[PDB]
Amino acid sequence: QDLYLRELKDTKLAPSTLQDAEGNVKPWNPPQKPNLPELELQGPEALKAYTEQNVETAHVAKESEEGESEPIEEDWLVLDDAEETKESH
Amino acid sequence: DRIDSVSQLQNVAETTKVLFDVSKETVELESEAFELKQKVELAHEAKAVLDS
Repeated sequence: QDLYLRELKDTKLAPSTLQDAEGNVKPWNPPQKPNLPELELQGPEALKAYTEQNVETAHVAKESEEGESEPIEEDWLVLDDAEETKESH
Repeated sequence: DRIDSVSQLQNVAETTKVLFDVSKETVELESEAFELKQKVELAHEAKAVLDS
């Protein structure tokens, strides 16, 4: 079918240099080889936080603090404070 | 009335034993939760970044 074959190879050759062959891109002047593979490759990184989220910075968990080894002052102070409130129950 | 009031210290120590034990026990057993929090955050970041 002449209505078929010629439109078929026209729709094949126009993106042939675009996609199949490495002839940059003929239909539109701006280059595509250094744009989507190269300039837009950082596109997700450009929209997002580059070198901050794509690297997935892992912060080591800070050591959970405690009474800081206070076996005398803390216990005595707690006992005294409870004694203060025990007279007013 | 004082007798009735003192009747209630009879067994408070036995229960408050396990109470004071498990209080600090459970409060300090969240260390593994803290260690899991950073792993969960890393996993969330990974899923979000590959979704991106």
